[PDB]
Amino acid sequence: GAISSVLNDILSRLDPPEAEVQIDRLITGRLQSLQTYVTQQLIRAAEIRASANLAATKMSECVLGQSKRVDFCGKGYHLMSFPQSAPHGVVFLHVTYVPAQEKNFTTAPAICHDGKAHFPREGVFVSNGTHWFVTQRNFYEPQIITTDNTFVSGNCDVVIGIVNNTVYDPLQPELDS
Amino acid sequence: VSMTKTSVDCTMYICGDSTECSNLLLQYGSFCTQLNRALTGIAVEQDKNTQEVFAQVKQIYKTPPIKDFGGFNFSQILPDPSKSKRSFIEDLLFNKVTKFNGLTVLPPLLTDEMIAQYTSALLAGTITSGWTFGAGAALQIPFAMQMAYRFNGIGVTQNVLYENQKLIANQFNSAIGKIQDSLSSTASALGKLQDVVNQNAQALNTLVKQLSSNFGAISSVLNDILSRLDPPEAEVQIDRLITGRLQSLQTYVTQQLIRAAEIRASANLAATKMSECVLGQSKRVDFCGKGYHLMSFPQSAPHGVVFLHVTY
Amino acid sequence: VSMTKTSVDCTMYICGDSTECSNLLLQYGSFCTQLNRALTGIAVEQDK
Amino acid sequence: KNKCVNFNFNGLTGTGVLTESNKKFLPFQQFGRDIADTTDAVRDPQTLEILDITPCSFGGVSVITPGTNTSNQVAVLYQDVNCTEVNVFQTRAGCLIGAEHVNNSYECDIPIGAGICASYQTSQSIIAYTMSLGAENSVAYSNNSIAIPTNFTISVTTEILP
Amino acid sequence: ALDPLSETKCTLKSFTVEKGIYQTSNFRVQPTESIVRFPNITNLCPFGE
Repeated sequence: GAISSVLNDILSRLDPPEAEVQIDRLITGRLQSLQTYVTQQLIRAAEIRASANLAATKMSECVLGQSKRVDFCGKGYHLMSFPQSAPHGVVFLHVTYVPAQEKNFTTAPAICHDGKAHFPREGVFVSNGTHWFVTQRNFYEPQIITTDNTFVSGNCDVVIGIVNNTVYDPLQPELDS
Repeated sequence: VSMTKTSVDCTMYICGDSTECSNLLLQYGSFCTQLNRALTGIAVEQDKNTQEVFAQVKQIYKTPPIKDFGGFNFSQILPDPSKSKRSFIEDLLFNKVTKFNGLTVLPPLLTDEMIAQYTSALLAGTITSGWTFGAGAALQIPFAMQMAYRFNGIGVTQNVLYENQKLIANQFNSAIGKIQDSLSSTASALGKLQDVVNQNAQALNTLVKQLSSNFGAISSVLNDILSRLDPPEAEVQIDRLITGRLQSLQTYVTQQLIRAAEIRASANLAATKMSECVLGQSKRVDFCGKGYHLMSFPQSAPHGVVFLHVTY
Repeated sequence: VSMTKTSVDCTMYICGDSTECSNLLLQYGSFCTQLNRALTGIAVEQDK
Repeated sequence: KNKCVNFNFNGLTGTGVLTESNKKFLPFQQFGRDIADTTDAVRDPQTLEILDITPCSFGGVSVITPGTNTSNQVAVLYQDVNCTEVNVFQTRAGCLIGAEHVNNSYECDIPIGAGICASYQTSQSIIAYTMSLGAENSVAYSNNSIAIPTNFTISVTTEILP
Repeated sequence: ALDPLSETKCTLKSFTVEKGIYQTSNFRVQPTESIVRFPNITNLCPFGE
């Protein structure tokens, strides 16, 4: 809004009763340029500070420990992150567990040995078409159904959709031999 | 989650249909250039806050024809394809939510149909596949078997669900109807999204009302000052009107960035809550509401999200 | 956790005990209403 | 009617587009405004009818372009207008001139808005289509058949935070 | 001011332009005819008498 942009141009051409109007338009005009600059920088720094509360969380939990939070430190089951240096930031290397293939196997909620309902302690019951096995949800392994990996609770009259299977007891062939 | 994509242009706001106003506007520096790029940067963040929260799965899972999910009434959370594909819960969330002088209201990247397809894909992956669809491939595990590991994560033996298959169905199906009776009777539960509308309906309407203000000039209309005063004499009154509208636009983008900073902080939280509480199981107490964490059902919402948490 | 709730009113701070000041204050429109509702919204968040 | 004209009232100045209306003013009132002080409908003083004041064809000039090392074809996107007041395709954000409407839904390469995206594929031209939110897949629900992975792949994802 | 492809390069002040959509300018329609909306002869002066 002033007649010039140079501070020394108005004071050398205009009168000191007349140059004070044009100088005050330059001071108030440049003050709003700094008022817009401090406002735009502090809001963007608040997003950096909100990212600083997030980047310190990743370098304290996922880097310095094993977090059980799904999809918080990358896609998949996170194990350990390797941080790297970066200009005004950080670059992470999240080591995750991602499956590749899958196979459709016959499952069962529980089994019945002599009337009681045997529940799996860790994992679910599977079957390869002939025998009934037990494995976890993340990795398939043909483990033999024993009493140590199962839990006895209730009976087989409450659970709807149950099957029958003989529990392989290791105490039976040891006493007979 | 998101807000209204409002892009106010300083060309037609201060100098709408005027030639001499544009010569007195470019002499104030690049203030109109900076405020246009600042409001454009909000619209980039509004398109990223919808993608980083909702779009978490690279595939879309459809509804299976088998509806016997352990005897549970999941017809309320699944959208009706014969209806937009909306459900009875999403209909109560849409109908209970409470200008052309340079204000450009841009539509978002995803409409109400696109969020309903993300709702129909995430709820199909949570029920018919559990939490393995977010970490990797969707394992075809039924809903009655995935809840056995959800009790073991909080210290509950899995014999409670297998011996009370009819007791959970009489309590969980009755708790869904209590949510529908609370939203249809009053809108007090949806106050978190109505405050976003109250910070936008009172922000977009107050900016147009500043054009009727004098701002130290002899008139409010820019055409009234030019058609009455002399062109060497109207420049004193016009420059007081442009500077008065410049401080109104400076306060507007300031209020549209500080209030949106809590929305961007909530969008980083909604991307965290949907990835952790919905797409997995967490042992954090009181993170998915009051109670033990078992699962969570997200629903579509205007400029937000509604999490139907299931607690023990 | 919280902060001291201070409400700065633009009536006694801008035009405190002045009649001719209120005639020029209303020429800006609702600028004091934008400043009062901004500080009122802090007082709601301090209670939350 | 239906043109960007400059109406000159005795106590109101401004430009706009005059068209038909469905409202009905009072017999003594002559003005009509919006909520935030925006005159959008006035009564004709000659004939007793209601005519709205529609704003003219104003909108931001946006373009859709790929990288400079690939090609030079673009697509003009006139915002907040239809394709009548100006490869013709109508979007919710405005009229898109330059892109071809393809019914095949592909991956959203360049976002536009309202579920519409554009991409430069191969012959080679910018196409307009509804964006695909993911691949078509249906989880086979079964109460006696589950899928458990036998092979794994240790992948290293890169996360960048300021 | 030749093509809308060049409007993205001069806005970002760089020739290397990636994919996306950026605002360049604003479309404006000039009014072609100004119609004065006034009522009809509502009462002539008694110049005949």
